Amino acid sequence: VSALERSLRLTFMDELMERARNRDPSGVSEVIYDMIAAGLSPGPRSFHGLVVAHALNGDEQGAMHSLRKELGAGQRPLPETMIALVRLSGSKGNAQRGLELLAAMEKLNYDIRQAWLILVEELVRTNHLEEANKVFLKGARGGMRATDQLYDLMIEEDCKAGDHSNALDISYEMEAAGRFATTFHFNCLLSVQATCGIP
Amino acid sequence: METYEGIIFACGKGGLHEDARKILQYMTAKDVVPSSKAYTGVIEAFGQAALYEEALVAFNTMHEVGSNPSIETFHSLLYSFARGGLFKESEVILSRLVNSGIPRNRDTFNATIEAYKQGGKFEEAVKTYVDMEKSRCDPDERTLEAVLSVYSCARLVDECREQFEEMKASDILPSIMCYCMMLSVYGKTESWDDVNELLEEMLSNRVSNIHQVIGQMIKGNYDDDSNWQIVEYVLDKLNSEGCGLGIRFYNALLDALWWLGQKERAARVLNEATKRGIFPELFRKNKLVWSVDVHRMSEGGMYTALSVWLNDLSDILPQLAVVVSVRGQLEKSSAARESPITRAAFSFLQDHVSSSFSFTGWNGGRIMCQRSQLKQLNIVALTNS
Amino acid sequence: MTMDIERLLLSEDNRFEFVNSVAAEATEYVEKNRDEYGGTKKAIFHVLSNRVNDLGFDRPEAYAESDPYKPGPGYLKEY
Amino acid sequence: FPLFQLESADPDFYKIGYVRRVRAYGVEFKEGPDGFGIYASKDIEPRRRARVIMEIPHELMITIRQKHPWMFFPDIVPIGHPIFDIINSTDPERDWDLRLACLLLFSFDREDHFWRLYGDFLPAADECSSLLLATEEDLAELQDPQLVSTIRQQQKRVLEFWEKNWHSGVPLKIKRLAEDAERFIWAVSIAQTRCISMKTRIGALVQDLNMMIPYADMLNHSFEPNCFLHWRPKDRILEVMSNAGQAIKKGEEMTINYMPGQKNNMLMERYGFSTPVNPWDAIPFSGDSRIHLNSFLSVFNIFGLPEEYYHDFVDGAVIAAARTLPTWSDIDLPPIPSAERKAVKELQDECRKMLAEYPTTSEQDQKLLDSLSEARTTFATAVKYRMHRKMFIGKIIKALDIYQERLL
Ligand SMILES: Nc1ncnc2c1ncn2[C@@H]1O[C@H](CSCC[C@H](N)C(=O)O)[C@@H](O)[C@H]1O
Repeated sequence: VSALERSLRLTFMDELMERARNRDPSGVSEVIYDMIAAGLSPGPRSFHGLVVAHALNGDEQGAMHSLRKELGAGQRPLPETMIALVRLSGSKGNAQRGLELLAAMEKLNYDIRQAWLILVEELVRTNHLEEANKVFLKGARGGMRATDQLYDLMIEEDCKAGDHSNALDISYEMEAAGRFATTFHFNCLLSVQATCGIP
Repeated sequence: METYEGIIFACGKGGLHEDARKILQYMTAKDVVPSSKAYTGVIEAFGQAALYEEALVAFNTMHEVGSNPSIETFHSLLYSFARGGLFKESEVILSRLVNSGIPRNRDTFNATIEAYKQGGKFEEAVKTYVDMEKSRCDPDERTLEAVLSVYSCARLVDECREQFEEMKASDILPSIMCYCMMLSVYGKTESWDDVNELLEEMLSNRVSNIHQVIGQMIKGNYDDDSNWQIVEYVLDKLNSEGCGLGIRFYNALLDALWWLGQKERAARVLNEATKRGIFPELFRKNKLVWSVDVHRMSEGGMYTALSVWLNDLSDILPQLAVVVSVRGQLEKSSAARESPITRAAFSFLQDHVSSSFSFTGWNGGRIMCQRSQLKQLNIVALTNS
Repeated sequence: MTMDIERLLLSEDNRFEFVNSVAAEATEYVEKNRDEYGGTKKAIFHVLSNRVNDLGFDRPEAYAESDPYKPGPGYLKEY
Repeated sequence: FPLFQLESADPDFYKIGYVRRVRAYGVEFKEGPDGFGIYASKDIEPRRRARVIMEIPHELMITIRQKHPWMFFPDIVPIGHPIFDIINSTDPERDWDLRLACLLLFSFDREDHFWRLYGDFLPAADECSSLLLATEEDLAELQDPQLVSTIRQQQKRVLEFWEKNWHSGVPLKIKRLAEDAERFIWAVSIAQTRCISMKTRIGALVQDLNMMIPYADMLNHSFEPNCFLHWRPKDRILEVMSNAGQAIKKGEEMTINYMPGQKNNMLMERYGFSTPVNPWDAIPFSGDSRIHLNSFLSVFNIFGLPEEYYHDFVDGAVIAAARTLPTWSDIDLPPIPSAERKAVKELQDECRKMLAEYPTTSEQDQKLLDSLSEARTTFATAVKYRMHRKMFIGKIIKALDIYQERLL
């Protein structure tokens, strides 16, 4: 890498990242074609700005298309790039796409624990509790250990919705991981058991 | 399925990639899996606009949705690559067609000749035409036009005569594209006797209207305000077979005009093509890059494009002024800087702006001029002989 | 193997869950490779030898041993 | 054909334990100028579960309850012995090391106790790296006023305890334990540098213990250990277990994590050593300039949650840099390269401002350590401590330079 190439990449990546943060996926596409005209090869961080720009404007199809451009260019997506797509999929309730992206990160040899934690919280936040339980249990049964904050989140939200079957499954997996249930978790299960008519 | 495929074919025909992308997104947003033919129309549109990255994404997405490419899909790529001279990517399709069980038809051979020609591989272009006849087949009219362009490009006056006269030996009435290539090879060798001999043939042309008008306008008879409407009338009629035929017509026409000394007329002909959508990648003018893309143009068309681009540069600052002569996988190699287009553009730039445009150390097919050197810069004379 | 069983039970809090875990692991062996068990190699013996080897010690697979002085086929050692 | 083709410790070191049911598997005790260590005598292949490396019987240990009341396991102090009154007069929170030191000195006086034999393999007063043995000149080489004041209070507390409990009127069975202050200071130094605190179940009683465990106090510390300690309640044996699935090469040192999550100043206060690759060391920044936490972690392939950072140049210092550098994060907002370069430049200036506080540099300290010929163990420990901090600050400057360029 010469000094002239480094100088151009700085001003090209300055313009590109100032439009990704501006939530302008169209502008981020123009700069990439400016890089191609100059002969500069867009790296993983240039397509990251394209994914983020689409992701910030709630655009799941364009962000997935941007990922295909990155893969089609032979570049390796950053771990943060996949997390932006995983978090976007959860916000739209697309658990199937969120799980497909997690499989890609495992294929890319990344660490999917943090991205799996993000996917479950997005589904819970966006009132997709049924989808969140499916994703959470698959990760928990797969061997991943969730955060204590997320364990308390999943148990409590299921019991507020009257879903004792999922809340009991999670609490069993929580102890199998090595986190013992406390009075808080039992009080969540009892909130549903007390209404079943069988004392 | 019938309405989606019908519209996308029109977008691919006319090279409206933006509309094609929205139809694809509309289908996906309605949980509709587009057919293998629908994607081929989208792939066609991107190749019309020289958007190879977006074309190969659609080709990749065909296998993702199970809409495996048909024989027509491998032709949309070949013609898209042929215009850009991407014979490296053309051989990938050819090496894939033999493995996919698809025999080489005539259309595959035409793209191979066109790709090698635009890529500067003259020896390999005629070899394909040599190997084509061994495999029997039946060369069509475009195949004769495909091989005539090879001989016309490498200044073969006697070979071009034999090829051209044999075209009318079967009473075929060769199209205006072949006539413009005759004028180039005669104009390159300064054979002014043969130029006037062919022009009189195009001046009468009681059967074909396009030859008459185009032949008349080359000599300068139709360069009036009211007399340029007839020339535009022919251009609008030809602007109905899509961008695929248009790019071939304007490449030959600009090549003929430049070698005949009608360099100012070539400037206005190129200005007529751009407003009709021909050469959509030709110019970019933003704060970052001022670029001219000539990898899909003929030598005469490239000189006209550079001449206008240089003159417009002196009128006005971007971070870089670039000339895109090679646009493909050949860039990341030393062969791109040895391409005939790259050498011709650099040689043209050397004796017009002195040593202001130098090669790039990171790309073989680029000719750059830094912002600092743009300060130390009509520049090109555009006159009719 | 008697000493190995006592060795494994020193690392176990409850001997009844140890028995269940061994049986659960033995069931997995038979589903994975049905034809290799029931004769000279017993699945429960394979589990115990594997768990001793997991501690870093060395034992023959499934504790299977044979008489090298058998005078050919058809002859059974008589007790 | 076969015809055509660190010193080992005293053999009696392992034998005295071996005749008392100490077992070591695939490891050997080796001795060097810096002290004892445990090394894999062969290639320890990975298994599905943790492999047993060493087994130490309970009866060879000196343990005391962490929490009041003070009970000893095994109970070696006779009823009515005056040493219990000395142990019972200690501060329950702070004086755990004094209680272990009294037990340690008492154990040396017992004819049948194992530590009468094992005590001869403990580092002497001029060989132990504990800062309790450091002179005022050794503390002058720390270049850390907070640590120096902490050590001075430790030395003051230890000395005053001896003067109070080992005066002229005490019985002879007490006098002969610590005839001089230096003898008791050495015992407290052994107690601090070698105590292992674990939750154990003995019979039906579960309790926290401060334990002096022979042959396990020879394991050196690592923040990425290949071994861990495991109490086996059923037969009262401490197990040293190598990590499950981890292959250990012949000659590789066997290590445990003495103090998870602790900085070098804590390692110096307790064990009298520091590491340049401590992943918990911190550096005081102003916070005016911040870098992108997500970018920094991904550039160096640091994954996991902040409290469990790991690397898939990068070592514990870069992980420590991620935790101590001023960082910003906005979910998935990308960082502007030109604004990040200003932060990296300003962070490097502040890193050099702190290196300029030290009269010498890291390589000058390293060559000083090589030039030593009559230096106390604590003097070299003090120099290694300040040198490690300089190496950590220098590592941050290099990491920021790499991060600034890999952001293009
Ligand atoms: N990683 C490390 N780097 C430097 N010294 C270490 C160390 N881990 C342990 N030590 C030293 O070892 C002592 C703990 S007892 C460990 C065995 C000791 N080396 C001996 O020969 O007795 C501490 O006082 C410390 O000085």
